[PDB]
Amino acid sequence: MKRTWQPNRRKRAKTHGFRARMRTPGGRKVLKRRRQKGRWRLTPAVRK
Amino acid sequence: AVKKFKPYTPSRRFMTVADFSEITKTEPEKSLVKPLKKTGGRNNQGRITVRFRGGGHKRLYRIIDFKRWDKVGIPAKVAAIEYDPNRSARIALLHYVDGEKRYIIAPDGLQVGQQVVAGPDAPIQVGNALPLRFIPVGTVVHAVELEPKKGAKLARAAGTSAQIQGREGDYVILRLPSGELRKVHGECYATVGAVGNADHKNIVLGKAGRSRWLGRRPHVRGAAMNPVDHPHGGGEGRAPRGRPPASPWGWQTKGLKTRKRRKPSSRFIIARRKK
RNA sequence: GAGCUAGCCCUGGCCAGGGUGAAGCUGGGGUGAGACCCAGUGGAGGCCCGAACCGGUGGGGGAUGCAAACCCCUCGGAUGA
RNA sequence: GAAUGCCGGCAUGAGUAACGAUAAAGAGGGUGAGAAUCCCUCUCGCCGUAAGCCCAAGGGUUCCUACGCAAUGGUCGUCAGCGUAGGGUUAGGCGGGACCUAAGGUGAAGCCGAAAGGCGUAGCCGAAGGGCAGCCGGUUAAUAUUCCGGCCCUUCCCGCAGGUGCGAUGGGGGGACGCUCUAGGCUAGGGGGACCGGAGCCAUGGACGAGCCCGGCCAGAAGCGCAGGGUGGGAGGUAGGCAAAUCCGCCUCCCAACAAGCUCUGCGUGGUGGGGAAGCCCGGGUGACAACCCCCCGAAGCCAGGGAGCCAAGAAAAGCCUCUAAGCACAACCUGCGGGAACCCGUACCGCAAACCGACACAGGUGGGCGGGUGCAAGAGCACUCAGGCGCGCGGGAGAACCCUCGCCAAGGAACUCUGCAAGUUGGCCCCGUAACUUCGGGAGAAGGGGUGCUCCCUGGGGUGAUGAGCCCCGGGGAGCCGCAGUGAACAGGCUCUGGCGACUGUUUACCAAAAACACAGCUCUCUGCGAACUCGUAAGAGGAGGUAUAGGGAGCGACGCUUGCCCGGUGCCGGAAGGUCAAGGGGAGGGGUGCAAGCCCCGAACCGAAGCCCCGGUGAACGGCGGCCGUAACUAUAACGGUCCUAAGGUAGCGAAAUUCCUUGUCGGGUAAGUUCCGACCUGCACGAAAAGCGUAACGACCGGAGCGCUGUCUCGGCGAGGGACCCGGUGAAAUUGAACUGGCCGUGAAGAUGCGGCCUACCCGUGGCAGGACGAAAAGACCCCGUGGAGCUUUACUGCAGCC
RNA sequence: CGAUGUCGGCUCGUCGCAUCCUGGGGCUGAAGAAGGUCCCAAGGGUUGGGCUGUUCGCCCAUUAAAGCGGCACGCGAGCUG
RNA sequence: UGGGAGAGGGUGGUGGAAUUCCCGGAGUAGCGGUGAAAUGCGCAGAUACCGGGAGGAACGCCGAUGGCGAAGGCAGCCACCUGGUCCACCCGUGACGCUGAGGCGCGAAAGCGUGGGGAGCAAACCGGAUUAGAUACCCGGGUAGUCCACGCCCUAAACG
RNA sequence: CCGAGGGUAGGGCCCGUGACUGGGGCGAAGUCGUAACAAGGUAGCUGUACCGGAAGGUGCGGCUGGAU
Ligand SMILES: [Mg+2]
Ligand SMILES: [Mg+2]
Ligand SMILES: [Mg+2]
Ligand SMILES: [Mg+2]
Ligand SMILES: [Mg+2]
Ligand SMILES: [Mg+2]
Ligand SMILES: [Mg+2]
Ligand SMILES: [Mg+2]
Ligand SMILES: [Mg+2]
Ligand SMILES: [Mg+2]
Ligand SMILES: [Mg+2]
Ligand SMILES: [Mg+2]
Ligand SMILES: [Mg+2]
Ligand SMILES: [Mg+2]
Ligand SMILES: [Mg+2]
Ligand SMILES: [Mg+2]
Ligand SMILES: [Mg+2]
Ligand SMILES: [Mg+2]
Ligand SMILES: [Mg+2]
Ligand SMILES: [Mg+2]
Ligand SMILES: [Mg+2]
Ligand SMILES: [Mg+2]
Ligand SMILES: [Mg+2]
Ligand SMILES: [Mg+2]
Ligand SMILES: [Mg+2]
Ligand SMILES: [Mg+2]
Ligand SMILES: [Mg+2]
Ligand SMILES: [Mg+2]
Ligand SMILES: [Mg+2]
Ligand SMILES: [Mg+2]
Ligand SMILES: [Mg+2]
Ligand SMILES: [Mg+2]
Ligand SMILES: [Mg+2]
Ligand SMILES: [Mg+2]
Ligand SMILES: [Mg+2]
Ligand SMILES: [Mg+2]
Ligand SMILES: [Mg+2]
Ligand SMILES: [Mg+2]
Ligand SMILES: [Mg+2]
Ligand SMILES: [Mg+2]
Ligand SMILES: [Mg+2]
Ligand SMILES: [Mg+2]
Ligand SMILES: [Mg+2]
Ligand SMILES: [Mg+2]
Ligand SMILES: [Mg+2]
Ligand SMILES: [Mg+2]
Ligand SMILES: [Mg+2]
Ligand SMILES: [Mg+2]
Ligand SMILES: [Mg+2]
Ligand SMILES: [Mg+2]
Ligand SMILES: [Mg+2]
Ligand SMILES: [Mg+2]
Ligand SMILES: [Mg+2]
Ligand SMILES: [Mg+2]
Ligand SMILES: [Mg+2]
Ligand SMILES: [Mg+2]
Ligand SMILES: [Mg+2]
Ligand SMILES: [Mg+2]
Ligand SMILES: [Mg+2]
Ligand SMILES: [Mg+2]
Ligand SMILES: [Mg+2]
Ligand SMILES: [Mg+2]
Ligand SMILES: [Mg+2]
Ligand SMILES: [Mg+2]
Ligand SMILES: [Mg+2]
Ligand SMILES: [Mg+2]
Ligand SMILES: [Mg+2]
Ligand SMILES: [Mg+2]
Ligand SMILES: [Mg+2]
Ligand SMILES: [Mg+2]
Ligand SMILES: [Mg+2]
Ligand SMILES: [Mg+2]
Ligand SMILES: [Mg+2]
Ligand SMILES: [Mg+2]
Ligand SMILES: [Mg+2]
Ligand SMILES: [Mg+2]
Ligand SMILES: [Mg+2]
Ligand SMILES: [Mg+2]
Ligand SMILES: [Mg+2]
Ligand SMILES: [Mg+2]
Ligand SMILES: [Mg+2]
Ligand SMILES: [Mg+2]
Ligand SMILES: [Mg+2]
Ligand SMILES: [Mg+2]
Ligand SMILES: [Mg+2]
Ligand SMILES: [Mg+2]
Ligand SMILES: [Mg+2]
Ligand SMILES: [Mg+2]
Ligand SMILES: [Mg+2]
Ligand SMILES: [Mg+2]
Ligand SMILES: [Mg+2]
Ligand SMILES: [Mg+2]
Ligand SMILES: [Mg+2]
Ligand SMILES: [Mg+2]
Ligand SMILES: [Mg+2]
Ligand SMILES: [Mg+2]
Ligand SMILES: [Mg+2]
Ligand SMILES: [Mg+2]
Ligand SMILES: [Mg+2]
Ligand SMILES: [Mg+2]
Ligand SMILES: [Mg+2]
Ligand SMILES: [Mg+2]
Ligand SMILES: [Mg+2]
Ligand SMILES: [Mg+2]
Ligand SMILES: [Mg+2]
Ligand SMILES: [Mg+2]
Ligand SMILES: [Mg+2]
Ligand SMILES: [Mg+2]
Ligand SMILES: [Mg+2]
Ligand SMILES: [Mg+2]
Ligand SMILES: [Mg+2]
Ligand SMILES: [Mg+2]
Ligand SMILES: [Mg+2]
Ligand SMILES: [Mg+2]
Ligand SMILES: [Mg+2]
Ligand SMILES: [Mg+2]
Ligand SMILES: [Mg+2]
Ligand SMILES: [Mg+2]
Ligand SMILES: [Mg+2]
Ligand SMILES: [Mg+2]
Ligand SMILES: [Mg+2]
Ligand SMILES: [Mg+2]
Ligand SMILES: [Mg+2]
Ligand SMILES: [Mg+2]
Ligand SMILES: [Mg+2]
Ligand SMILES: [Mg+2]
Ligand SMILES: [Mg+2]
Ligand SMILES: [Mg+2]
Ligand SMILES: [Mg+2]
Ligand SMILES: [Mg+2]
Ligand SMILES: [Mg+2]
Ligand SMILES: [Mg+2]
Ligand SMILES: [Mg+2]
Ligand SMILES: [Mg+2]
Ligand SMILES: [Mg+2]
Ligand SMILES: [Mg+2]
Ligand SMILES: [Mg+2]
Ligand SMILES: [Mg+2]
Ligand SMILES: [Mg+2]
Ligand SMILES: [Mg+2]
Ligand SMILES: [Mg+2]
Ligand SMILES: [Mg+2]
Ligand SMILES: [Mg+2]
Ligand SMILES: [Mg+2]
Ligand SMILES: [Mg+2]
Ligand SMILES: [Mg+2]
Ligand SMILES: [Mg+2]
Ligand SMILES: [Mg+2]
Ligand SMILES: [Mg+2]
Ligand SMILES: [Mg+2]
Ligand SMILES: [Mg+2]
Ligand SMILES: [Mg+2]
Ligand SMILES: [Mg+2]
Ligand SMILES: [Mg+2]
Ligand SMILES: [Mg+2]
Ligand SMILES: [Mg+2]
Ligand SMILES: [Mg+2]
Ligand SMILES: [Mg+2]
Ligand SMILES: [Mg+2]
Ligand SMILES: [Mg+2]
Ligand SMILES: [Mg+2]
Ligand SMILES: [Mg+2]
Ligand SMILES: [Mg+2]
Ligand SMILES: [Mg+2]
Ligand SMILES: [Mg+2]
Ligand SMILES: [Mg+2]
Ligand SMILES: [Mg+2]
Ligand SMILES: [Mg+2]
Ligand SMILES: [Mg+2]
Ligand SMILES: [Mg+2]
Ligand SMILES: [Mg+2]
Ligand SMILES: [Mg+2]
Ligand SMILES: [Mg+2]
Ligand SMILES: [Mg+2]
Ligand SMILES: [Mg+2]
Ligand SMILES: [Mg+2]
Ligand SMILES: [Mg+2]
Ligand SMILES: [Mg+2]
Ligand SMILES: [Mg+2]
Ligand SMILES: [Mg+2]
Ligand SMILES: [Mg+2]
Ligand SMILES: [Mg+2]
Ligand SMILES: [Mg+2]
Ligand SMILES: [Mg+2]
Ligand SMILES: [Mg+2]
Ligand SMILES: [Mg+2]
Ligand SMILES: [Mg+2]
Ligand SMILES: [Mg+2]
Ligand SMILES: [Mg+2]
Ligand SMILES: [Mg+2]
Ligand SMILES: [Mg+2]
Ligand SMILES: [Mg+2]
Ligand SMILES: [Mg+2]
Ligand SMILES: [Mg+2]
Ligand SMILES: [Mg+2]
Ligand SMILES: [Mg+2]
Ligand SMILES: [Mg+2]
Ligand SMILES: [Mg+2]
Ligand SMILES: [Mg+2]
Ligand SMILES: [Mg+2]
Ligand SMILES: [Mg+2]
Ligand SMILES: [Mg+2]
Ligand SMILES: [Mg+2]
Ligand SMILES: [Mg+2]
Ligand SMILES: [Mg+2]
Ligand SMILES: [Mg+2]
Ligand SMILES: [Mg+2]
Ligand SMILES: [Mg+2]
Ligand SMILES: [Mg+2]
Ligand SMILES: [Mg+2]
Ligand SMILES: [Mg+2]
Ligand SMILES: [Mg+2]
Ligand SMILES: [Mg+2]
Ligand SMILES: [Mg+2]
Ligand SMILES: [Mg+2]
Ligand SMILES: [Mg+2]
Ligand SMILES: [Mg+2]
Ligand SMILES: [Mg+2]
Ligand SMILES: [Mg+2]
Ligand SMILES: [Mg+2]
Ligand SMILES: [Mg+2]
Ligand SMILES: [Mg+2]
Ligand SMILES: [Mg+2]
Ligand SMILES: [Mg+2]
Ligand SMILES: [Mg+2]
Ligand SMILES: [Mg+2]
Ligand SMILES: [Mg+2]
Ligand SMILES: [Mg+2]
Ligand SMILES: [Mg+2]
Ligand SMILES: [Mg+2]
Ligand SMILES: [Mg+2]
Ligand SMILES: [Mg+2]
Ligand SMILES: [Mg+2]
Ligand SMILES: [Mg+2]
Ligand SMILES: [Mg+2]
Ligand SMILES: [Mg+2]
Ligand SMILES: [Mg+2]
Ligand SMILES: [Mg+2]
Ligand SMILES: [Mg+2]
Ligand SMILES: [Mg+2]
Ligand SMILES: [Mg+2]
Ligand SMILES: [Mg+2]
Ligand SMILES: [Mg+2]
Ligand SMILES: [Mg+2]
Ligand SMILES: [Mg+2]
Ligand SMILES: [Mg+2]
Ligand SMILES: [Mg+2]
Ligand SMILES: [Mg+2]
Ligand SMILES: [Mg+2]
Ligand SMILES: [Mg+2]
Ligand SMILES: [Mg+2]
Ligand SMILES: [Mg+2]
Ligand SMILES: [Mg+2]
Ligand SMILES: [Mg+2]
Ligand SMILES: [Mg+2]
Ligand SMILES: [Mg+2]
Ligand SMILES: [Mg+2]
Ligand SMILES: [Mg+2]
Ligand SMILES: [Mg+2]
Ligand SMILES: [Mg+2]
Ligand SMILES: [Mg+2]
Ligand SMILES: [Mg+2]
Ligand SMILES: [Mg+2]
Ligand SMILES: [Mg+2]
Ligand SMILES: [Mg+2]
């Protein structure tokens, strides 16, 4: 049957991307937190 | 008059359609259409604020001239009567001797090739627009403004009209379609005659499919829901209303008047409606 | 978090073949004129039969599964909400 | 030492289940340490509207070659989508960008919000939509519309020649549009050829033949041809298209008008460049100077912005053309020609799947295009089969029970069972024929029955040609032949009578309910005069609606037919300038604290003082309600009739043991040999009833009843047979569960159901195939039930708040 | 209550005997034939259908007879539902 | 051919009186109703009076025992469209007639459907009376309907 | 080949009959009320509609076959 993950690069980058997070208060906090924890990738990798 | 079908489907047994007799031109003036933006009953938040909307036929919005005091004295020939999907009345296309082309709502009895004109000096004949002060008491008018130079607001739907009743100072007394008696400023423009396509109301949609074509999604009764949804929800089996019949939001829905009583227009409304 | 799902908005696409044969149209009859009737033409419809496609009625299988909803047979819709 | 404790390790179940579609395999030859599994050949089977090919997503080197086999691969492995390494993706024309806009997003101006932020016309971003210039072939191990070959084309810059009032982000035209049906002419694709090319063949009884087999095309500028698309021309007047305008719009006159002309596209042709089969031979060579022609079929594609019909009335913006404004008219633009210039990203490979989504090389899911041939009426159905791709990454035996999927069955024929559940029967086409009822459409494929292959002879009309032959299509009539049987295989309704509920087509509990539920046209009440009511938001702002009472909201009811009674005392809603009650506030009689004082401070009566409530009235398709007792008629029984208590008023029509009836299998009638169900009646309706509508109702229903006919392994009552398992051998090898175990019967006892205690009885040790009575067998800290001053959803005339409104 | 699956059927039995039948008896208001009633006796046997989920029960046609109970109201790691 | 009379029919317009409702004024203790009463309305200002407005229906006098039509039936007034009929002239046609089973059309009122409109009236319905009782006759209310258009219904003491 | 007829299926007409049900006639020795004939105590009758235990009533229009 049709499962939940249906990959879509434009959907990925435009929903979770760096420029989406930066545009909003909660989004910047996600980046502040992820930088404070030491995440190697602040944002999902999309082949773009 | 309305057109019936033979019962060659279950739904054709009752379906009725407009005869479209008065229509003379099947395509809209290219300069006067513009794209009508489907809302689906949703607002700038993207929330439904008017339920059960959307999914109807695509339309273009024919621009209508709801002022006409635009062009006083400049006559125009009635060039065509057309189907407007955005309203129940039909529209008539005017070729002004100006060269300018405009739609109005088509009055009952307007004939192609006839001339009409707007102004204080206009004749008292169907299709002509004047300030109400210069329309003989007793004649029936449509496309009435509510305040001077603000646009036509009253008596716009298929088959409707309003009747001048008397003059009291700067104001006239109109009987609105609803039976309401109201003062309107005399300098408000109107158009002698009633709105056409008076058979619009004798139409029988005939099937659920037809409502859908009009952008009307199905309506869900309160009694068919659950307590979280609606005052009339819940109950085991069917259930009577078991409270004063209420809206989805809980206000009473059989007789509760909802006009704001301190509204400034109350000074101008002589008598609340009939029927 | 609406890349699942629900509704809507925008823009594209898809629906083998077969059957029924509405209005209208022309001709003929009819009449004072008509209604109307007959034949032909026509090709309507949340029309009929049935693939794709969308479903999921009954039964059997599966039940540490091929599968955290699947398989077989049968069955519903298939120009339309 | 226990926490169904936590982490880790290792056991048991066990050489057990399983090894992932029942499309299928055999042999020979090679490689190698090793071969059912790798390569090669022959034979076999499977797919072929796909299980073949191309494209978009998504994946990200999985591509190619060499060298490998520890692990990964459900076995094996010499093989691989695995390990190591090297190589591989080439564009002005393909896709995206240096173009345009859609919803939407963002957002100068502007608006709003404690902050963060929310909106917002223009503009900008935003594509699979608009727009725009490349086709065939060859080449590599691996890319090709990209490299090469041939033939074409676009834009930009500069120059030349001719031409013109040139000039735009501004004005206009156009771009520019639906659904269904559809003409003419073409092409894709297909079939046939007695004709053209071709390596060969003659078997096994016949055939040297109009023999078999194979193939008989592709692209192409200008010109030409055929077919279509688009567009009228000139003059004058001109107040409109937020300036201007010669453009467009509008009015008038004149030729022209279903013509032509002009323009544009498709198809054909076309200089030229290509390709080119079987077979034989070791991807290539030959075939071959290959031939390259005629005929029929024919699109859903093309001409296209075609045509008609219909109502639900069917994007935008740029490119483009035209108009002008500043400006500039040595410029600028247009047209032809020539030379120069032409950037960035993608391109491998999988792509219905072993490379994507499903933890797996997972029977599931995944959007677009091509998808041949023959036959069956048609078709993308069905059977076979081409090109092409496969045999599904464990095998070999055996021939038990049992299981699964399948085949047949004597006599009977629903006797099975909760139910014909399941499975039979029926089954396409053509012809005859067809009932109650009906809303006149239907019911209807009603029911029922006849035909159906092949051969020969005669024969009617059409399509292409030409009018004919040929080919192709639709027929008709005779006479015959065979078999158990002619839609000879595959695909393809069992039917009828009668109730309930719902009018109907639709919708639903993704993953236990598809229904009588929801929806639905339609009916009624009700609110709302437009800055509408109503909804979302603190607000701004939105929706409603670029709508205006034939409209929009809310509610109930639910096609249609005939109808929809009585009660306004209570609640709700509406109407009511009187009266009663009524908060802050106003008012200040009176009283008080203090001061030596003038003064300051505090209390406070009458009276005035809103909505709301009380009060008066209306209102049922508003919430809702709709009785008891006694007595009376020439026999009994019953009570039309009177009496009386009560109520706001006492259930009308119609229906009734019903989806409602307790007593109940009520009684009676029907059907049956027999009927707690079913149908029809009756009425003491425990406990129908009129828009939570009442009573009906053609047609419709994978809804739920009852009956019959047909036919059946459902059954009497079972038998045999087939394949996949089960079993055995080789290979790999789990699981829940598990205090430890050296784990028998009875009758007793024991916390009341003992392998484990007593007494007696029985019993050599250990396995394998089987069956399920026990181990109060496993699974999940019972969902039931209660308990906890535990939680949560929901309701209201519970309490107390808040928003909202007054 | 860190679960002992609860009606009825089907299948498969086994047991008790307060015996339905068949065998042996005494008494009779036992003429015979046929019964009534009590005693012994559990070896075997104890039918097919209509109704209803039913157990039960009624009814149809038979029968020597159409017995009643226990086994977690026997039996869902055996099926049904 | 030339005249006449007429509520014959159709359509469109239009006048005044009265009723009821609403607004304004003025005024107060009742009004209304009956055989007599009561319900009802009225100090929340009724009735009676003056002014204004709205709306529907019906047309006083003329009106008669009258006129017209085949019947049903037709009544303010203006116009348009149209039917039948009488008269005088004795001009034209030359038995072209009378009747009429079927057919077709028309057809008061009530009733139906779809949509309007609704002042007065008024089935049903509610109340008050009267009465032995009073599902009536009388009284106060009141919904269909009465009116308009379109389509049906096709009846009658449709009678002379 | 035709063919008596037999068989399958589906229709039409008539007759008998049927739980139950509708009114009709007659009976008279009953119960209710008194609708009509007199102005019959509301003049009558009438088509139609709605309603009432019953005769009947009321509305609308019509007739006189109505007394004063
Ligand atoms: Mg997707
Ligand atoms: Mg992904
Ligand atoms: Mg993407
Ligand atoms: Mg994408
Ligand atoms: Mg996206
Ligand atoms: Mg982003
Ligand atoms: Mg990480
Ligand atoms: Mg790092
Ligand atoms: Mg992040
Ligand atoms: Mg019309
Ligand atoms: Mg119709
Ligand atoms: Mg029709
Ligand atoms: Mg019709
Ligand atoms: Mg129907
Ligand atoms: Mg219309
Ligand atoms: Mg029409
Ligand atoms: Mg029209
Ligand atoms: Mg435009
Ligand atoms: Mg618009
Ligand atoms: Mg809009
Ligand atoms: Mg927005
Ligand atoms: Mg938003
Ligand atoms: Mg929304
Ligand atoms: Mg809403
Ligand atoms: Mg909506
Ligand atoms: Mg309607
Ligand atoms: Mg629409
Ligand atoms: Mg609706
Ligand atoms: Mg609804
Ligand atoms: Mg519910
Ligand atoms: Mg919720
Ligand atoms: Mg709540
Ligand atoms: Mg609630
Ligand atoms: Mg409720
Ligand atoms: Mg309830
Ligand atoms: Mg409920
Ligand atoms: Mg319940
Ligand atoms: Mg209930
Ligand atoms: Mg419910
Ligand atoms: Mg309910
Ligand atoms: Mg319901
Ligand atoms: Mg309730
Ligand atoms: Mg209710
Ligand atoms: Mg209640
Ligand atoms: Mg106003
Ligand atoms: Mg689109
Ligand atoms: Mg289709
Ligand atoms: Mg036809
Ligand atoms: Mg036509
Ligand atoms: Mg449909
Ligand atoms: Mg259909
Ligand atoms: Mg169809
Ligand atoms: Mg169909
Ligand atoms: Mg299924
Ligand atoms: Mg089945
Ligand atoms: Mg089966
Ligand atoms: Mg099963
Ligand atoms: Mg499962
Ligand atoms: Mg299947
Ligand atoms: Mg099927
Ligand atoms: Mg199907
Ligand atoms: Mg179908
Ligand atoms: Mg179809
Ligand atoms: Mg369509
Ligand atoms: Mg659609
Ligand atoms: Mg311890
Ligand atoms: Mg444990
Ligand atoms: Mg454990
Ligand atoms: Mg542990
Ligand atoms: Mg642990
Ligand atoms: Mg074992
Ligand atoms: Mg199989
Ligand atoms: Mg090997
Ligand atoms: Mg090996
Ligand atoms: Mg090989
Ligand atoms: Mg095959
Ligand atoms: Mg991956
Ligand atoms: Mg590789
Ligand atoms: Mg290995
Ligand atoms: Mg190895
Ligand atoms: Mg491995
Ligand atoms: Mg595997
Ligand atoms: Mg090796
Ligand atoms: Mg591999
Ligand atoms: Mg290399
Ligand atoms: Mg190139
Ligand atoms: Mg550039
Ligand atoms: Mg694009
Ligand atoms: Mg391009
Ligand atoms: Mg080309
Ligand atoms: Mg490649
Ligand atoms: Mg390459
Ligand atoms: Mg110029
Ligand atoms: Mg321009
Ligand atoms: Mg447009
Ligand atoms: Mg488009
Ligand atoms: Mg071609
Ligand atoms: Mg062919
Ligand atoms: Mg070809
Ligand atoms: Mg041609
Ligand atoms: Mg000008
Ligand atoms: Mg070659
Ligand atoms: Mg050569
Ligand atoms: Mg040659
Ligand atoms: Mg097609
Ligand atoms: Mg067209
Ligand atoms: Mg329409
Ligand atoms: Mg259009
Ligand atoms: Mg736009
Ligand atoms: Mg200048
Ligand atoms: Mg030029
Ligand atoms: Mg650049
Ligand atoms: Mg690049
Ligand atoms: Mg490439
Ligand atoms: Mg698939
Ligand atoms: Mg595909
Ligand atoms: Mg692969
Ligand atoms: Mg999974
Ligand atoms: Mg595999
Ligand atoms: Mg797979
Ligand atoms: Mg092909
Ligand atoms: Mg076939
Ligand atoms: Mg076929
Ligand atoms: Mg098929
Ligand atoms: Mg083939
Ligand atoms: Mg295999
Ligand atoms: Mg064996
Ligand atoms: Mg048999
Ligand atoms: Mg049978
Ligand atoms: Mg039989
Ligand atoms: Mg049955
Ligand atoms: Mg019948
Ligand atoms: Mg019929
Ligand atoms: Mg039908
Ligand atoms: Mg048949
Ligand atoms: Mg039938
Ligand atoms: Mg043969
Ligand atoms: Mg098959
Ligand atoms: Mg078949
Ligand atoms: Mg079928
Ligand atoms: Mg069957
Ligand atoms: Mg039937
Ligand atoms: Mg029903
Ligand atoms: Mg239904
Ligand atoms: Mg339903
Ligand atoms: Mg119905
Ligand atoms: Mg319905
Ligand atoms: Mg339905
Ligand atoms: Mg459908
Ligand atoms: Mg569920
Ligand atoms: Mg479900
Ligand atoms: Mg779930
Ligand atoms: Mg669920
Ligand atoms: Mg299910
Ligand atoms: Mg379900
Ligand atoms: Mg269904
Ligand atoms: Mg539902
Ligand atoms: Mg429903
Ligand atoms: Mg209704
Ligand atoms: Mg706003
Ligand atoms: Mg708005
Ligand atoms: Mg708007
Ligand atoms: Mg609106
Ligand atoms: Mg409903
Ligand atoms: Mg009927
Ligand atoms: Mg009553
Ligand atoms: Mg009440
Ligand atoms: Mg009340
Ligand atoms: Mg209450
Ligand atoms: Mg009030
Ligand atoms: Mg007073
Ligand atoms: Mg004082
Ligand atoms: Mg003191
Ligand atoms: Mg009502
Ligand atoms: Mg109550
Ligand atoms: Mg109620
Ligand atoms: Mg009752
Ligand atoms: Mg009953
Ligand atoms: Mg019933
Ligand atoms: Mg009941
Ligand atoms: Mg009970
Ligand atoms: Mg009782
Ligand atoms: Mg009962
Ligand atoms: Mg019972
Ligand atoms: Mg019984
Ligand atoms: Mg009994
Ligand atoms: Mg039953
Ligand atoms: Mg039952
Ligand atoms: Mg009884
Ligand atoms: Mg309800
Ligand atoms: Mg109900
Ligand atoms: Mg259904
Ligand atoms: Mg159903
Ligand atoms: Mg069997
Ligand atoms: Mg066999
Ligand atoms: Mg076997
Ligand atoms: Mg086998
Ligand atoms: Mg076997
Ligand atoms: Mg052995
Ligand atoms: Mg031990
Ligand atoms: Mg024990
Ligand atoms: Mg024991
Ligand atoms: Mg022991
Ligand atoms: Mg022990
Ligand atoms: Mg001891
Ligand atoms: Mg012991
Ligand atoms: Mg023993
Ligand atoms: Mg066991
Ligand atoms: Mg056990
Ligand atoms: Mg044990
Ligand atoms: Mg146990
Ligand atoms: Mg057990
Ligand atoms: Mg639990
Ligand atoms: Mg716990
Ligand atoms: Mg517990
Ligand atoms: Mg518990
Ligand atoms: Mg308890
Ligand atoms: Mg407590
Ligand atoms: Mg406690
Ligand atoms: Mg608590
Ligand atoms: Mg709580
Ligand atoms: Mg409110
Ligand atoms: Mg327990
Ligand atoms: Mg446990
Ligand atoms: Mg347990
Ligand atoms: Mg004996
Ligand atoms: Mg004897
Ligand atoms: Mg004895
Ligand atoms: Mg015995
Ligand atoms: Mg024994
Ligand atoms: Mg029983
Ligand atoms: Mg019983
Ligand atoms: Mg016997
Ligand atoms: Mg017990
Ligand atoms: Mg027992
Ligand atoms: Mg018991
Ligand atoms: Mg038991
Ligand atoms: Mg049991
Ligand atoms: Mg079980
Ligand atoms: Mg059981
Ligand atoms: Mg067990
Ligand atoms: Mg067991
Ligand atoms: Mg069962
Ligand atoms: Mg059950
Ligand atoms: Mg008079
Ligand atoms: Mg007279
Ligand atoms: Mg003469
Ligand atoms: Mg009449
Ligand atoms: Mg009448
Ligand atoms: Mg009516
Ligand atoms: Mg009224
Ligand atoms: Mg009395
Ligand atoms: Mg009525
Ligand atoms: Mg009515
Ligand atoms: Mg009437
Ligand atoms: Mg008379
Ligand atoms: Mg015979
Ligand atoms: Mg009398
Ligand atoms: Mg009298
Ligand atoms: Mg009388
Ligand atoms: Mg009655
Ligand atoms: Mg009575
Ligand atoms: Mg009465
Ligand atoms: Mg008369
Ligand atoms: Mg008399």
